[PDB]
Amino acid sequence: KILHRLLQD
Amino acid sequence: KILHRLLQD
Amino acid sequence: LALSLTADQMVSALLDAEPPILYSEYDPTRPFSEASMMGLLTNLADRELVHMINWAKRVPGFVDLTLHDQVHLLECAWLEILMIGLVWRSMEHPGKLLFAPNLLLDRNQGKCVEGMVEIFDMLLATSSRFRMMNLQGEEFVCLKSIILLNSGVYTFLEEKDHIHRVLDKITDTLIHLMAKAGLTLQQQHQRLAQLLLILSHIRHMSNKGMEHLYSMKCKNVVPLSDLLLEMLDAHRLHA
Amino acid sequence: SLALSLTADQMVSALLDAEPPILYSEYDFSEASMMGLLTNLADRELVHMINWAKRVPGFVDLTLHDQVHLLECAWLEILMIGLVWRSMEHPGKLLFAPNLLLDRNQGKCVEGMVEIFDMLLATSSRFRMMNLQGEEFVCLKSIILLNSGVEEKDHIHRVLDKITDTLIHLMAKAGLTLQQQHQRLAQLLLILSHIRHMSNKGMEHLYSMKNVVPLSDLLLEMLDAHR
Ligand SMILES: O=S(=O)(Oc1ccccc1F)[C@@H]1C[C@@H]2O[C@H]1C(c1ccc(O)cc1)=C2c1ccc(O)cc1
Ligand SMILES: O=S(=O)(Oc1ccccc1F)[C@@H]1C[C@@H]2O[C@H]1C(c1ccc(O)cc1)=C2c1ccc(O)cc1
Repeated sequence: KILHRLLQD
Repeated sequence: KILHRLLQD
Repeated sequence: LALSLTADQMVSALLDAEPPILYSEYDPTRPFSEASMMGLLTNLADRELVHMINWAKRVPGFVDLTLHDQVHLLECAWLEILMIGLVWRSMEHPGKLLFAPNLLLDRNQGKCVEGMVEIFDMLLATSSRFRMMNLQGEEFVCLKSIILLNSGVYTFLEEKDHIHRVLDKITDTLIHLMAKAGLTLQQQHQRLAQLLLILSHIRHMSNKGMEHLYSMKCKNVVPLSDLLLEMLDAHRLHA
Repeated sequence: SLALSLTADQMVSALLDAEPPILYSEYDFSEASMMGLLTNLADRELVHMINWAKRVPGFVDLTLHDQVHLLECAWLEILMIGLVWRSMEHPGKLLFAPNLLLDRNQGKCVEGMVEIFDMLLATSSRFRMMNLQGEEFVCLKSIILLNSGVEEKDHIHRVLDKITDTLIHLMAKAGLTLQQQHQRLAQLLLILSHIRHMSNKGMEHLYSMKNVVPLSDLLLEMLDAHR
């Protein structure tokens, strides 16, 4: 999911 | 309005 | 004349105004269905509403409002008020919701009705939260009165300021209870915050509950009383 | 860890520096155009919100699962309290963007939106009458993020108590008496109940109108979380 990888930075 | 009535009784 | 009350007098008035614990019309001769389960909850809520109305009249400052304002506050907060009552009497029953002394249900029994187990889990989590915080009965009646006065106040002036004065009084009362309980000053504003943040979750559960109560009505699962219909038709709407 | 060790002023300054920018809309009309601007705006704000959340003390200490959950639950609340905050100095008006200032009549363009607009405006007017300060606002927004979805559970609660301490610190610093401090604190937090209410109702329309306008993939996944 998009939200997941946006947080993972 | 039933609530209206009940608030009076 | 509510603003002339002391803290102890606020508590005593609120404790004495408490509604009774009603029984459900639960019939154990037949198994649960979605309809039969929804019928029990509907019938129970309907009878509790009548007691809620008379309780609301005994809440300091409420009778000072116009009938239109009293109707609005109750229309906005009735399910919240039912729910906080439910989580309160379910505290000493881990993993269960005590709708009535003869109606004690767990989440698996909530699966009988479509989309209800989600609300049941939230209600259970809130009840557990209260149990963990060791919520006192004096604190509970304050919270329930805050819900009545606050939930519909932003959707209203002269007596709008009156409500906020009464709400400030209840705030004073809560702190007083916590101070008398021996909590440090820091602990007092932390606990005040904790209890009030829980009200946001209660609003949340009510909104989600109301949303499904539309659909149950719109799928003709159980007959709703005319009062309950009108309470539901205040929310109601709108999508 | 480090979040629990921050001072009251350090908490304030950390949240102030973490504040997201005020974005413009594409605005230069109909119901599709109205919804189009709002959704495009919200989608760009969501990107900044995610990076803002990572700068809220104690948030990165949480698992990615919990971080996702909290943002899924609170994203519209956060957008809304941001909206009412910048709309404070504009009575009867909603400042979605510096170039997009809307009154309640322009909210009648979309079916069911005027009801939400009125609730937002009333919230904004309530902030105006309380003379809500910027330092208080950033505390309220962080509380919303951490509360609306809540050893992890206890950590979130420990950070929440810290923000409570921060709010009280701000009020004491403002010269408010002890009784005035509790009262104002209660007032602020009860507004979060109304903000939750507005988000629940707004969400209820959004996964209805979701098919009117092109909703971005991120927005759709945030919408789906409430279903
Ligand atoms: O589970 S739900 O949120 O509704 C739903 C119903 C069906 C599917 C999904 C739902 F979310 C609602 C909250 C609590 O259980 C239900 C109920 C109630 C209330 C009114 C009513 O007409 C019917 C039910 C309650 C109650 C809570 C406290 C009480 O003292 C009494 C009842
Ligand atoms: O008015 S509503 O509740 O939506 C509707 C309710 C009823 C009918 C039609 C609606 F559109 C919603 C809250 C606020 O205005 C809309 C919006 C938004 C958000 C996301 C989205 O996909 C669409 C709209 C907001 C926003 C608030 C703050 C912002 O910074 C940006 C936007």
